[PDB]
Amino acid sequence: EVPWRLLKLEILVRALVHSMQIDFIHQLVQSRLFADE
Amino acid sequence: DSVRNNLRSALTEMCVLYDVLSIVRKKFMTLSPQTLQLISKKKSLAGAAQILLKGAERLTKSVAENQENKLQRDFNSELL
Amino acid sequence: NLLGISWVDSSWIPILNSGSVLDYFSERSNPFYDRTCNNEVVKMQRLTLEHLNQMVGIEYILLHAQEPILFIIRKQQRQSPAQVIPLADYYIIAGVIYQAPDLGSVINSRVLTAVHGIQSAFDEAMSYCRYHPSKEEPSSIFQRQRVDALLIDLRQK
Amino acid sequence: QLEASLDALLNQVADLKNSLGSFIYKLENEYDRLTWPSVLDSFALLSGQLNTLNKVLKHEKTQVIIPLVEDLMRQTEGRVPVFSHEVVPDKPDPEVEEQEKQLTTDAARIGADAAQKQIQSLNKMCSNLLEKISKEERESESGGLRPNKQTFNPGDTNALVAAVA
Amino acid sequence: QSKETLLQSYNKRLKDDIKSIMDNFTEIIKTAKIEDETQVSRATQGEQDNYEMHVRAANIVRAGESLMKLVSDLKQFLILNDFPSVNEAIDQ
Repeated sequence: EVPWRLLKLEILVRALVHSMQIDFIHQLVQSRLFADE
Repeated sequence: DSVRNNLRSALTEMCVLYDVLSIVRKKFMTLSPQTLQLISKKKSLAGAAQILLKGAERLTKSVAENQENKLQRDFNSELL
Repeated sequence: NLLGISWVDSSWIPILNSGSVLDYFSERSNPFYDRTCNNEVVKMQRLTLEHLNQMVGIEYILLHAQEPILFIIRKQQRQSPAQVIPLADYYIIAGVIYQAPDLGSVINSRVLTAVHGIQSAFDEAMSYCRYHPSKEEPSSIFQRQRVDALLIDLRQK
Repeated sequence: QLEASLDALLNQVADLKNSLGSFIYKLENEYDRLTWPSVLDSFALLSGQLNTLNKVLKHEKTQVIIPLVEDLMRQTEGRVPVFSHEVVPDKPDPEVEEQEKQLTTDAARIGADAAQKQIQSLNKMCSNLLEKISKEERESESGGLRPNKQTFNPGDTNALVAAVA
Repeated sequence: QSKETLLQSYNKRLKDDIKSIMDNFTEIIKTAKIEDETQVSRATQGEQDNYEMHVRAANIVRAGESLMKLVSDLKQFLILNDFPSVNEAIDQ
């Protein structure tokens, strides 16, 4: 039992160094997971 | 590691100084010139000064040896 | 000595007589003075009778005999007894503090501790570090991509 | 009255050292920091405090004979003995005893006649020679006023510049 | 940002450090201590003052060496790497 939920995400698609911070997106993903609707 | 020991030694020195200041809170009245221990004190001071000068000379000699070898002149030398 | 302590040792003197306190106070220990000073009690002042022993010097005598535990008599190395001015921290006006703590010894200990700390710092900084001469920029579209992400998340939430 | 200034300087140095030790212990991260974060500054401050204390002790000449004065009113304001005894509590001191023994045995704790008296005399002669040389160097260097520099001469060539008339 | 003024400030700092080191060395050289001003503990205060003078001399020497090395590096930067107006090596 104990169904799981997505904790952390990662976007993988211009310049070369695109981005390295998922901070705000990761926090929103965690908030959506804690909502558990 | 050594940071904790240094902090402990500094705290001990500060506590000793605070105790001395509290006991004090040099004074003649109106009503080490011993020539025995001053000799040893001057000898110890000369030894400490010689050790410091020897350390400085060793550092300078290491710097000169590093400058002599034209292979790791990264000290703004190969940069120039 | 026993100024800061409050112990009660009655086994030291087994016979609690009157002369026991005087005998325990008369014994010089370690470097106490003999019966040659002036004004302690009655006995051995000089070719005179000031009192006995409390002139200038270490006044280790029985000025107030307390046979119960030990001879509790202040030094009072002067011409007048019953004065709260001893070498040790001991007062008579309800208990007070004096300048008995040596300032020179404490200052020397502090200087020694400071020298030891400086030596330890030298040993720690010379044998562990250098004592001798020896892409995440937001200027990209991330400057706006981050705002777009924030707006999209605020819309979705 | 010169002891109050030395005591205040010692208290300030102790507070600075305590702040430095707290900053070094809270940010120690279980490692021996040796990159000299404030070690140079702390050593300079310690040397300055020690020099100030030595100067205050050797400033001038102006079994315990305490200062006869109320007498307790100087340290504890109000001259309250009961309050002083109550606030007195709110300790091995083996190094102090060792230093006292070393100073009281023979003033050096090692050797009586086999000391470095000759080495001390040689050091004193060397110090006198160095002081004479330093005084001569100071008297020789005190004559310098200012090292003025020189450059091109545009002021003359300007009036010397050719024109129509 | 005030390159000439920056070099002037560096030179002034180096000169002040050298003067302080020389003055501290001269003060440590005058460590006769012919006055018995210490009335609480003469020998202890004398030994503490001798150790303090030795530590002050050592600290002055260390500060002088550090200032010398730092000024050497700063001059090497501001002169060689910064204003190498003799670019004849480029033409060579």
